[PDB]
Amino acid sequence: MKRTWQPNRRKRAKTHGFRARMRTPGGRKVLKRRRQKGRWRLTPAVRK
Amino acid sequence: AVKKFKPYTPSRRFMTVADFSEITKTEPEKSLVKPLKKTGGRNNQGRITVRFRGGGHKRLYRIIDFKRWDKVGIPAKVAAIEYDPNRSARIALLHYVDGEKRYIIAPDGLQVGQQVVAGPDAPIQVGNALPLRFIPVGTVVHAVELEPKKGAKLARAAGTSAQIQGREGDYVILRLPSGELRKVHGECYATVGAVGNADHKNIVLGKAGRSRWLGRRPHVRGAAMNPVDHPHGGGEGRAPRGRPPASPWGWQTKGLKTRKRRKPSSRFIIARRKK
RNA sequence: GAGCUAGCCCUGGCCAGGGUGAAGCUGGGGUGAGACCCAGUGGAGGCCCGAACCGGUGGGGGAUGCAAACCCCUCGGAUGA
RNA sequence: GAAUGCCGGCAUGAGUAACGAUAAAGAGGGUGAGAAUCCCUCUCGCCGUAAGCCCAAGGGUUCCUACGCAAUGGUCGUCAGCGUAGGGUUAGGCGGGACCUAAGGUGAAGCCGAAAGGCGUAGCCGAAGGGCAGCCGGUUAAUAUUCCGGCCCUUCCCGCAGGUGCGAUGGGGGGACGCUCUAGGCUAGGGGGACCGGAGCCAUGGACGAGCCCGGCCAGAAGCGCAGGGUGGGAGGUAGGCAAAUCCGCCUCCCAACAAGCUCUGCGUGGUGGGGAAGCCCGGGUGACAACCCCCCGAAGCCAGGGAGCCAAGAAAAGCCUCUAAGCACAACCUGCGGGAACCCGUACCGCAAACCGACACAGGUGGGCGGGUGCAAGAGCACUCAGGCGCGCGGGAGAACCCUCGCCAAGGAACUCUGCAAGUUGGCCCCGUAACUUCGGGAGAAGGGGUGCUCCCUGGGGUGAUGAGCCCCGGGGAGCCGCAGUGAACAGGCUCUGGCGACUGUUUACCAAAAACACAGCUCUCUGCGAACUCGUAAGAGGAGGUAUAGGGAGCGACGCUUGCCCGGUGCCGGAAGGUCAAGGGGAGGGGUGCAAGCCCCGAACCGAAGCCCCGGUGAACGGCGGCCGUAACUAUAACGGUCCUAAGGUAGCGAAAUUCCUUGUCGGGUAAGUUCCGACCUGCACGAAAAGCGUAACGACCGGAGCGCUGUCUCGGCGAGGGACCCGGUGAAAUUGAACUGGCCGUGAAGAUGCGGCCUACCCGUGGCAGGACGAAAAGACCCCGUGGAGCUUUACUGCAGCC
RNA sequence: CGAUGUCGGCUCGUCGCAUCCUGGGGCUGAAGAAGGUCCCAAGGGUUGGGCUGUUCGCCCAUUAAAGCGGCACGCGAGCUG
RNA sequence: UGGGAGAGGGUGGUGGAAUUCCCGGAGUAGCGGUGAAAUGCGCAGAUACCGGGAGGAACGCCGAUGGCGAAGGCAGCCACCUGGUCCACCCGUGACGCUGAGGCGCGAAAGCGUGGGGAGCAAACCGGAUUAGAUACCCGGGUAGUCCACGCCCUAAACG
RNA sequence: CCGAGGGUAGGGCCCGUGACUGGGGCGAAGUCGUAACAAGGUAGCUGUACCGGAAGGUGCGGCUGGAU
Ligand SMILES: [Mg+2]
Ligand SMILES: [Mg+2]
Ligand SMILES: [Mg+2]
Ligand SMILES: [Mg+2]
Ligand SMILES: [Mg+2]
Ligand SMILES: [Mg+2]
Ligand SMILES: [Mg+2]
Ligand SMILES: [Mg+2]
Ligand SMILES: [Mg+2]
Ligand SMILES: [Mg+2]
Ligand SMILES: [Mg+2]
Ligand SMILES: [Mg+2]
Ligand SMILES: [Mg+2]
Ligand SMILES: [Mg+2]
Ligand SMILES: [Mg+2]
Ligand SMILES: [Mg+2]
Ligand SMILES: [Mg+2]
Ligand SMILES: [Mg+2]
Ligand SMILES: [Mg+2]
Ligand SMILES: [Mg+2]
Ligand SMILES: [Mg+2]
Ligand SMILES: [Mg+2]
Ligand SMILES: [Mg+2]
Ligand SMILES: [Mg+2]
Ligand SMILES: [Mg+2]
Ligand SMILES: [Mg+2]
Ligand SMILES: [Mg+2]
Ligand SMILES: [Mg+2]
Ligand SMILES: [Mg+2]
Ligand SMILES: [Mg+2]
Ligand SMILES: [Mg+2]
Ligand SMILES: [Mg+2]
Ligand SMILES: [Mg+2]
Ligand SMILES: [Mg+2]
Ligand SMILES: [Mg+2]
Ligand SMILES: [Mg+2]
Ligand SMILES: [Mg+2]
Ligand SMILES: [Mg+2]
Ligand SMILES: [Mg+2]
Ligand SMILES: [Mg+2]
Ligand SMILES: [Mg+2]
Ligand SMILES: [Mg+2]
Ligand SMILES: [Mg+2]
Ligand SMILES: [Mg+2]
Ligand SMILES: [Mg+2]
Ligand SMILES: [Mg+2]
Ligand SMILES: [Mg+2]
Ligand SMILES: [Mg+2]
Ligand SMILES: [Mg+2]
Ligand SMILES: [Mg+2]
Ligand SMILES: [Mg+2]
Ligand SMILES: [Mg+2]
Ligand SMILES: [Mg+2]
Ligand SMILES: [Mg+2]
Ligand SMILES: [Mg+2]
Ligand SMILES: [Mg+2]
Ligand SMILES: [Mg+2]
Ligand SMILES: [Mg+2]
Ligand SMILES: [Mg+2]
Ligand SMILES: [Mg+2]
Ligand SMILES: [Mg+2]
Ligand SMILES: [Mg+2]
Ligand SMILES: [Mg+2]
Ligand SMILES: [Mg+2]
Ligand SMILES: [Mg+2]
Ligand SMILES: [Mg+2]
Ligand SMILES: [Mg+2]
Ligand SMILES: [Mg+2]
Ligand SMILES: [Mg+2]
Ligand SMILES: [Mg+2]
Ligand SMILES: [Mg+2]
Ligand SMILES: [Mg+2]
Ligand SMILES: [Mg+2]
Ligand SMILES: [Mg+2]
Ligand SMILES: [Mg+2]
Ligand SMILES: [Mg+2]
Ligand SMILES: [Mg+2]
Ligand SMILES: [Mg+2]
Ligand SMILES: [Mg+2]
Ligand SMILES: [Mg+2]
Ligand SMILES: [Mg+2]
Ligand SMILES: [Mg+2]
Ligand SMILES: [Mg+2]
Ligand SMILES: [Mg+2]
Ligand SMILES: [Mg+2]
Ligand SMILES: [Mg+2]
Ligand SMILES: [Mg+2]
Ligand SMILES: [Mg+2]
Ligand SMILES: [Mg+2]
Ligand SMILES: [Mg+2]
Ligand SMILES: [Mg+2]
Ligand SMILES: [Mg+2]
Ligand SMILES: [Mg+2]
Ligand SMILES: [Mg+2]
Ligand SMILES: [Mg+2]
Ligand SMILES: [Mg+2]
Ligand SMILES: [Mg+2]
Ligand SMILES: [Mg+2]
Ligand SMILES: [Mg+2]
Ligand SMILES: [Mg+2]
Ligand SMILES: [Mg+2]
Ligand SMILES: [Mg+2]
Ligand SMILES: [Mg+2]
Ligand SMILES: [Mg+2]
Ligand SMILES: [Mg+2]
Ligand SMILES: [Mg+2]
Ligand SMILES: [Mg+2]
Ligand SMILES: [Mg+2]
Ligand SMILES: [Mg+2]
Ligand SMILES: [Mg+2]
Ligand SMILES: [Mg+2]
Ligand SMILES: [Mg+2]
Ligand SMILES: [Mg+2]
Ligand SMILES: [Mg+2]
Ligand SMILES: [Mg+2]
Ligand SMILES: [Mg+2]
Ligand SMILES: [Mg+2]
Ligand SMILES: [Mg+2]
Ligand SMILES: [Mg+2]
Ligand SMILES: [Mg+2]
Ligand SMILES: [Mg+2]
Ligand SMILES: [Mg+2]
Ligand SMILES: [Mg+2]
Ligand SMILES: [Mg+2]
Ligand SMILES: [Mg+2]
Ligand SMILES: [Mg+2]
Ligand SMILES: [Mg+2]
Ligand SMILES: [Mg+2]
Ligand SMILES: [Mg+2]
Ligand SMILES: [Mg+2]
Ligand SMILES: [Mg+2]
Ligand SMILES: [Mg+2]
Ligand SMILES: [Mg+2]
Ligand SMILES: [Mg+2]
Ligand SMILES: [Mg+2]
Ligand SMILES: [Mg+2]
Ligand SMILES: [Mg+2]
Ligand SMILES: [Mg+2]
Ligand SMILES: [Mg+2]
Ligand SMILES: [Mg+2]
Ligand SMILES: [Mg+2]
Ligand SMILES: [Mg+2]
Ligand SMILES: [Mg+2]
Ligand SMILES: [Mg+2]
Ligand SMILES: [Mg+2]
Ligand SMILES: [Mg+2]
Ligand SMILES: [Mg+2]
Ligand SMILES: [Mg+2]
Ligand SMILES: [Mg+2]
Ligand SMILES: [Mg+2]
Ligand SMILES: [Mg+2]
Ligand SMILES: [Mg+2]
Ligand SMILES: [Mg+2]
Ligand SMILES: [Mg+2]
Ligand SMILES: [Mg+2]
Ligand SMILES: [Mg+2]
Ligand SMILES: [Mg+2]
Ligand SMILES: [Mg+2]
Ligand SMILES: [Mg+2]
Ligand SMILES: [Mg+2]
Ligand SMILES: [Mg+2]
Ligand SMILES: [Mg+2]
Ligand SMILES: [Mg+2]
Ligand SMILES: [Mg+2]
Ligand SMILES: [Mg+2]
Ligand SMILES: [Mg+2]
Ligand SMILES: [Mg+2]
Ligand SMILES: [Mg+2]
Ligand SMILES: [Mg+2]
Ligand SMILES: [Mg+2]
Ligand SMILES: [Mg+2]
Ligand SMILES: [Mg+2]
Ligand SMILES: [Mg+2]
Ligand SMILES: [Mg+2]
Ligand SMILES: [Mg+2]
Ligand SMILES: [Mg+2]
Ligand SMILES: [Mg+2]
Ligand SMILES: [Mg+2]
Ligand SMILES: [Mg+2]
Ligand SMILES: [Mg+2]
Ligand SMILES: [Mg+2]
Ligand SMILES: [Mg+2]
Ligand SMILES: [Mg+2]
Ligand SMILES: [Mg+2]
Ligand SMILES: [Mg+2]
Ligand SMILES: [Mg+2]
Ligand SMILES: [Mg+2]
Ligand SMILES: [Mg+2]
Ligand SMILES: [Mg+2]
Ligand SMILES: [Mg+2]
Ligand SMILES: [Mg+2]
Ligand SMILES: [Mg+2]
Ligand SMILES: [Mg+2]
Ligand SMILES: [Mg+2]
Ligand SMILES: [Mg+2]
Ligand SMILES: [Mg+2]
Ligand SMILES: [Mg+2]
Ligand SMILES: [Mg+2]
Ligand SMILES: [Mg+2]
Ligand SMILES: [Mg+2]
Ligand SMILES: [Mg+2]
Ligand SMILES: [Mg+2]
Ligand SMILES: [Mg+2]
Ligand SMILES: [Mg+2]
Ligand SMILES: [Mg+2]
Ligand SMILES: [Mg+2]
Ligand SMILES: [Mg+2]
Ligand SMILES: [Mg+2]
Ligand SMILES: [Mg+2]
Ligand SMILES: [Mg+2]
Ligand SMILES: [Mg+2]
Ligand SMILES: [Mg+2]
Ligand SMILES: [Mg+2]
Ligand SMILES: [Mg+2]
Ligand SMILES: [Mg+2]
Ligand SMILES: [Mg+2]
Ligand SMILES: [Mg+2]
Ligand SMILES: [Mg+2]
Ligand SMILES: [Mg+2]
Ligand SMILES: [Mg+2]
Ligand SMILES: [Mg+2]
Ligand SMILES: [Mg+2]
Ligand SMILES: [Mg+2]
Ligand SMILES: [Mg+2]
Ligand SMILES: [Mg+2]
Ligand SMILES: [Mg+2]
Ligand SMILES: [Mg+2]
Ligand SMILES: [Mg+2]
Ligand SMILES: [Mg+2]
Ligand SMILES: [Mg+2]
Ligand SMILES: [Mg+2]
Ligand SMILES: [Mg+2]
Ligand SMILES: [Mg+2]
Ligand SMILES: [Mg+2]
Ligand SMILES: [Mg+2]
Ligand SMILES: [Mg+2]
Ligand SMILES: [Mg+2]
Ligand SMILES: [Mg+2]
Ligand SMILES: [Mg+2]
Ligand SMILES: [Mg+2]
Ligand SMILES: [Mg+2]
Ligand SMILES: [Mg+2]
Ligand SMILES: [Mg+2]
Ligand SMILES: [Mg+2]
Ligand SMILES: [Mg+2]
Ligand SMILES: [Mg+2]
Ligand SMILES: [Mg+2]
Ligand SMILES: [Mg+2]
Ligand SMILES: [Mg+2]
Ligand SMILES: [Mg+2]
Ligand SMILES: [Mg+2]
Ligand SMILES: [Mg+2]
Ligand SMILES: [Mg+2]
Ligand SMILES: [Mg+2]
Ligand SMILES: [Mg+2]
Ligand SMILES: [Mg+2]
Ligand SMILES: [Mg+2]
Ligand SMILES: [Mg+2]
Ligand SMILES: [Mg+2]
Ligand SMILES: [Mg+2]
Ligand SMILES: [Mg+2]
Ligand SMILES: [Mg+2]
Ligand SMILES: [Mg+2]
Ligand SMILES: [Mg+2]
Ligand SMILES: [Mg+2]
């Protein structure tokens, strides 16, 4: 049956992307915390 | 004259349709339509603020001239009477000798090929618009402005009208469609005659689908819900209201008056509606 | 977090085939004129039968599954909310 | 040493279950250390509205070639979507961008908010919508509308010639639209040909034939032909299209008009360029100088912005055309031609799946297009089959129980059972025929029955031609033939009578409930005069609605028919300028502290002072409510009638042992041999009753009752048979569970149900297939119950606040 | 209560005997035949339907008879539901 | 052919009196009602009086024992459209007539459907009286309806 | 071939009968009131509608077959 993950590159970039995170106060805190933890990827990798 | 169907489906047994007899043109004037932005009852926050709305037939907005004092003295020929999906009245295409074309809402008895005109000098004839102070007492009017130059607000739905009852200073007294008696400024414009399509009220939709075409989504009773949802929610089995019948938001809904008490327009309202 | 799900908004797409035969129209009858009757034409409908498609009624299987909802048989809708 | 402790390791179950669709395999040859599993050949089977082909998502080298087999692959492996390496993706015309706008997002101006931020007309962004110029064939191991070949085309720049008042982000036109049905002419695709081309074949009894088998086209500028789309022309007036305008709009006159004309598209033809089968030889050569024609069927595609009907009345903006403004008019623009210029990104491969979503090479999920032939009435249904693709990554045997899926059955025929659950029966088409009742539509495929193949003869009409033959379509009549049986296989209703509930089609607890529940047209109450009421938000701002009482919000009821009684004392709501009560504030009689003092400071009576509450009315499709006792009539029984207590007032019509009835299987009637169910009645209704509607109602229902006919392995009552497992051998090899175990019966005992204690009995050691009585067997720190001054959802005339409103 | 699945049915039994039948008896208000009552006796047997979820019970048609109880109100790692 | 009378019919307009309600004024202790009363209304200012407004229905006098129509039935006034009928002339047609089963149309009131309207009245209903009682007669309230449009119903002491 | 009839299925009409139910006629020796006949104590009757233990009442319109 139809499962929950229905990948869509535009949806992924527009929802979790770098520019979405930089728009809001909450999103910038995400990047700050991910940079502070040392994450190799700050935002989900999506092709485009 | 409303038209019936033979009962060849269960819904056609009672379904009725307007006869569309006054209609002489089946396409709108291209320069006078614009897209009507559908809301689904949602506001600029994306929240539903009017329940049970959406899914109706696509419609274009016909631009209606609700001023007419725009063009005092300039007569116009009634070129056509057309269907308007955005209102219960029909609409009338006017060809001004100016060359400008405009829509008004179609009065009762309006005739294609007759002329109409607006202004303090206009004859007292169906379709003409004049300031209230120049229309004689007893005349029934429609498309009445409530304040000078703010546009027609009153008596615009199919079959409705207001009647001039008297004069008092700068103001005239009208009996509004609701039966309310109200002072309206004499410089407010009105159109003589009642709004047409008076058989509108006698239409029987006939089936649930017909409400859906109109963008009316099903309305679910408070008594059909749960206590999280509605004052009338819950109870084992059916339940009577068990309290004063209330809205989803808790306020009472049988009799409780809701007009704001200290409203400035109260000085201009003579008698509240009676029925 | 609405890439699942619910509602709405914008813009596209899909619905084999068969059946029933509303209004209207035309002709004939009828009448003072009519209503109306018959025939033909017509092609309406949350109309009918039935695939795609959407479902999930009853039973059987499965039950450390093929599957954290599946399989078989049967069954509902299928121009419409 | 224990915490169902934590991490790791390793056991048991066990060589056990299983190895993932029951579409299916066999042999020969090759390779190799090794072969059921890799390659090749032949035979067999499966799909073929796919299990084939194309595209979009998503995936991201999985593509091609060489080398390789540790692991991955449910076995094997020499193979591979795996390991290593090398190679592979070519565009002005395909898709996106240097174009347009949609919802929506963002956002000059502007508005709002403690901060963060929230809005916001224009503008901008935003596509699978609009717009825009490439078709056929060849080539690679692997790309091709991209390379090549042929024939076409677009934009930009510059130049030449001719033409014109040129010129725009401004004005106007246009772009530009629904649903259903549909005409004409075509194309795609398909069938046939005694005609054209072709390698060959004559078998096994016959056939050298109008034999069999194979193929008989594709693209193509200008021109031309056919079919369609679009569009009236001239002049005069002009105050409207936020400037201007010769444009457009409006008025008037002339002419033209279902014509033509101009224009545009489709189709055909067309210089030219291609393709080209079976068979046979080793993807390639040959066939071949291949032929490339006629007839029929024919779209849902094209002409298209076609036509008609209907109501629910069906985007925008740019490209384009036209108008003019600044300007500029040696410019500029238009047309023709010529030369030059033409960027960025994608392009492999999988793509109904072993490469996407499901932890797996997972029987599940995944949008668009093509989807041949024959027959069955039609069809994308069903059977078979083409092209093409597969046999589903463990096999080999055996022929037990039992399980699954399947076939048949004597006599009986629902006797089964909670229930005909399940399975039979029926089954398509044509003809005949068809009841109560009904809202006149229906009920209806009611029911029930007849026909159905093939052969010969005669004949009717239509389509295509030409009017004829041919082809194709729809018929009619007569005479025959065969079988148990002619929708001969596959696909394809069992029916009827009668209740309850819901009017109806719809909707729902994704994943235990599809219903009588929700919704629904329709009915009623009520609010709302527009900066509406109401909703969301602190606000600005939004929805309502670019709507205006025939409208919008809230509530109940729920098609329709006939109806909807009595009670306003309590609660609610509505009305009430009196009166009572009423906070801040006003007022300041009188009193107090302190100071020598003027003075400062404090308390404080009358009186004035809102909503609210009290009070007076109204109001039921507002919350709700709608009695009891005694007596009485020619026999009894009962009580129309009287009396009395109470109440705000005492239940009307209709219905009633009911989806409501306790006593209850009430009583009577019906049906049955027999009826706690069912149907019809009665009425002492424990405890119906009128919009939480009452009583009915045609039609409808995968709803829940009761009955009959038909038919059956449901049953008496079981038997046989088939395949997939179970079983045996080779390969691979889990699991929950497990204090340790050397783990029998009885009668007792024991914390009250003992393999484990006592007595007695019985018992050689160890497995394999089976069955489930026990191990108070497993699983889940009981889906009940209580306890905890544990938690959470919900309610209200519990308490206390808050928003909101007054 | 870190779970002992709970009515009825089906299937499969096995046991007790306070015996329904069949076998053996005594008493009788036992003429016979048929009964009544008690005693011995558990070897075997103890039907098919209608109603209802029913256990039970009532009813139909039979029968030699249509027994009553226990086994976690026997039996859901056996089925039903 | 020429005249006549008439509440004959249909449509659209339109006038005044009176009732009720609302507004402004003025005023106060009752009003109303009956056989007599009470309920009701009224100091929250009623009744009575004046001015203004709104709205529905019916048309005083004329009016008669009158007129018209087939019957039902028709009454302010104006206009339009339209029926029947009488008289005079004795001009035209030349028995073209009478009746009329069926059919068709009309048909008071009440009632019904959809939608308006709603002042007065008033079934049902509530209350006060009366009375032995009083589901009545009388009184105070009061919803259908009475009125308009369209469609039904088709009855009557539809009687002379 | 037709064919008595038999079988299957579905309709139409008539008769008898039925738990129960509706009113009617008669009986008369009862209970309740007194609706009509007199102005019958509210003139009567009437079509229709709504209502009431019952006769009946009321509304709307009609008749006189109404006393004074
Ligand atoms: Mg998706
Ligand atoms: Mg995407
Ligand atoms: Mg996308
Ligand atoms: Mg997206
Ligand atoms: Mg982003
Ligand atoms: Mg990481
Ligand atoms: Mg790094
Ligand atoms: Mg992130
Ligand atoms: Mg009709
Ligand atoms: Mg109808
Ligand atoms: Mg019709
Ligand atoms: Mg119906
Ligand atoms: Mg119509
Ligand atoms: Mg109209
Ligand atoms: Mg009309
Ligand atoms: Mg249109
Ligand atoms: Mg426009
Ligand atoms: Mg708009
Ligand atoms: Mg809008
Ligand atoms: Mg927005
Ligand atoms: Mg937002
Ligand atoms: Mg709302
Ligand atoms: Mg909504
Ligand atoms: Mg709509
Ligand atoms: Mg309209
Ligand atoms: Mg003023
Ligand atoms: Mg209308
Ligand atoms: Mg409506
Ligand atoms: Mg509604
Ligand atoms: Mg609802
Ligand atoms: Mg609920
Ligand atoms: Mg919630
Ligand atoms: Mg709450
Ligand atoms: Mg609540
Ligand atoms: Mg409640
Ligand atoms: Mg309740
Ligand atoms: Mg409830
Ligand atoms: Mg209840
Ligand atoms: Mg409930
Ligand atoms: Mg409920
Ligand atoms: Mg309910
Ligand atoms: Mg109920
Ligand atoms: Mg209630
Ligand atoms: Mg309740
Ligand atoms: Mg309550
Ligand atoms: Mg409020
Ligand atoms: Mg105002
Ligand atoms: Mg669209
Ligand atoms: Mg369809
Ligand atoms: Mg027809
Ligand atoms: Mg027509
Ligand atoms: Mg249908
Ligand atoms: Mg349908
Ligand atoms: Mg199912
Ligand atoms: Mg079944
Ligand atoms: Mg089965
Ligand atoms: Mg099962
Ligand atoms: Mg499981
Ligand atoms: Mg499961
Ligand atoms: Mg399945
Ligand atoms: Mg299936
Ligand atoms: Mg089916
Ligand atoms: Mg169907
Ligand atoms: Mg269909
Ligand atoms: Mg249809
Ligand atoms: Mg449908
Ligand atoms: Mg639709
Ligand atoms: Mg320890
Ligand atoms: Mg453990
Ligand atoms: Mg453990
Ligand atoms: Mg542990
Ligand atoms: Mg651990
Ligand atoms: Mg192990
Ligand atoms: Mg073994
Ligand atoms: Mg084992
Ligand atoms: Mg497995
Ligand atoms: Mg398996
Ligand atoms: Mg091998
Ligand atoms: Mg090997
Ligand atoms: Mg091979
Ligand atoms: Mg991946
Ligand atoms: Mg490749
Ligand atoms: Mg590779
Ligand atoms: Mg390997
Ligand atoms: Mg290996
Ligand atoms: Mg190896
Ligand atoms: Mg492996
Ligand atoms: Mg391996
Ligand atoms: Mg595997
Ligand atoms: Mg090797
Ligand atoms: Mg592989
Ligand atoms: Mg290479
Ligand atoms: Mg190119
Ligand atoms: Mg550029
Ligand atoms: Mg843009
Ligand atoms: Mg863009
Ligand atoms: Mg695009
Ligand atoms: Mg392109
Ligand atoms: Mg081309
Ligand atoms: Mg390549
Ligand atoms: Mg448009
Ligand atoms: Mg479009
Ligand atoms: Mg449609
Ligand atoms: Mg072609
Ligand atoms: Mg063909
Ligand atoms: Mg031979
Ligand atoms: Mg031939
Ligand atoms: Mg042609
Ligand atoms: Mg001008
Ligand atoms: Mg062409
Ligand atoms: Mg070739
Ligand atoms: Mg089609
Ligand atoms: Mg409409
Ligand atoms: Mg726009
Ligand atoms: Mg200049
Ligand atoms: Mg030019
Ligand atoms: Mg560039
Ligand atoms: Mg490529
Ligand atoms: Mg699939
Ligand atoms: Mg596909
Ligand atoms: Mg594939
Ligand atoms: Mg994979
Ligand atoms: Mg596999
Ligand atoms: Mg798969
Ligand atoms: Mg094909
Ligand atoms: Mg067939
Ligand atoms: Mg067929
Ligand atoms: Mg099928
Ligand atoms: Mg074939
Ligand atoms: Mg296989
Ligand atoms: Mg396999
Ligand atoms: Mg064996
Ligand atoms: Mg199978
Ligand atoms: Mg048998
Ligand atoms: Mg039988
Ligand atoms: Mg039988
Ligand atoms: Mg049954
Ligand atoms: Mg069949
Ligand atoms: Mg019948
Ligand atoms: Mg009928
Ligand atoms: Mg029907
Ligand atoms: Mg039949
Ligand atoms: Mg039937
Ligand atoms: Mg044959
Ligand atoms: Mg088949
Ligand atoms: Mg069927
Ligand atoms: Mg029936
Ligand atoms: Mg019912
Ligand atoms: Mg239903
Ligand atoms: Mg329901
Ligand atoms: Mg109903
Ligand atoms: Mg309903
Ligand atoms: Mg329904
Ligand atoms: Mg449907
Ligand atoms: Mg659930
Ligand atoms: Mg569920
Ligand atoms: Mg889920
Ligand atoms: Mg669930
Ligand atoms: Mg769940
Ligand atoms: Mg289920
Ligand atoms: Mg469910
Ligand atoms: Mg529901
Ligand atoms: Mg419902
Ligand atoms: Mg109703
Ligand atoms: Mg709020
Ligand atoms: Mg705003
Ligand atoms: Mg708006
Ligand atoms: Mg708005
Ligand atoms: Mg509105
Ligand atoms: Mg009826
Ligand atoms: Mg009563
Ligand atoms: Mg009350
Ligand atoms: Mg009250
Ligand atoms: Mg009272
Ligand atoms: Mg209360
Ligand atoms: Mg109040
Ligand atoms: Mg006073
Ligand atoms: Mg003092
Ligand atoms: Mg002192
Ligand atoms: Mg106060
Ligand atoms: Mg009411
Ligand atoms: Mg109460
Ligand atoms: Mg209530
Ligand atoms: Mg007595
Ligand atoms: Mg009863
Ligand atoms: Mg009973
Ligand atoms: Mg009942
Ligand atoms: Mg009850
Ligand atoms: Mg009880
Ligand atoms: Mg009972
Ligand atoms: Mg009981
Ligand atoms: Mg009984
Ligand atoms: Mg039963
Ligand atoms: Mg009783
Ligand atoms: Mg309720
Ligand atoms: Mg009922
Ligand atoms: Mg249903
Ligand atoms: Mg159902
Ligand atoms: Mg069997
Ligand atoms: Mg067999
Ligand atoms: Mg077998
Ligand atoms: Mg076998
Ligand atoms: Mg040991
Ligand atoms: Mg024990
Ligand atoms: Mg023990
Ligand atoms: Mg023991
Ligand atoms: Mg032992
Ligand atoms: Mg020991
Ligand atoms: Mg011991
Ligand atoms: Mg021992
Ligand atoms: Mg022993
Ligand atoms: Mg065991
Ligand atoms: Mg077992
Ligand atoms: Mg044990
Ligand atoms: Mg146990
Ligand atoms: Mg637990
Ligand atoms: Mg725990
Ligand atoms: Mg516990
Ligand atoms: Mg517990
Ligand atoms: Mg639970
Ligand atoms: Mg407890
Ligand atoms: Mg406590
Ligand atoms: Mg709590
Ligand atoms: Mg326990
Ligand atoms: Mg445990
Ligand atoms: Mg346990
Ligand atoms: Mg015995
Ligand atoms: Mg004897
Ligand atoms: Mg003895
Ligand atoms: Mg024995
Ligand atoms: Mg024994
Ligand atoms: Mg029983
Ligand atoms: Mg019993
Ligand atoms: Mg009994
Ligand atoms: Mg016997
Ligand atoms: Mg015996
Ligand atoms: Mg026992
Ligand atoms: Mg017990
Ligand atoms: Mg017990
Ligand atoms: Mg037990
Ligand atoms: Mg048991
Ligand atoms: Mg079980
Ligand atoms: Mg059990
Ligand atoms: Mg167990
Ligand atoms: Mg067991
Ligand atoms: Mg008079
Ligand atoms: Mg003469
Ligand atoms: Mg009448
Ligand atoms: Mg009347
Ligand atoms: Mg009436
Ligand atoms: Mg009395
Ligand atoms: Mg009234
Ligand atoms: Mg009434
Ligand atoms: Mg009424
Ligand atoms: Mg008379
Ligand atoms: Mg016969
Ligand atoms: Mg015979
Ligand atoms: Mg009387
Ligand atoms: Mg009397
Ligand atoms: Mg009298
Ligand atoms: Mg009565
Ligand atoms: Mg009484
Ligand atoms: Mg009365
Ligand atoms: Mg009369
Ligand atoms: Mg007399």
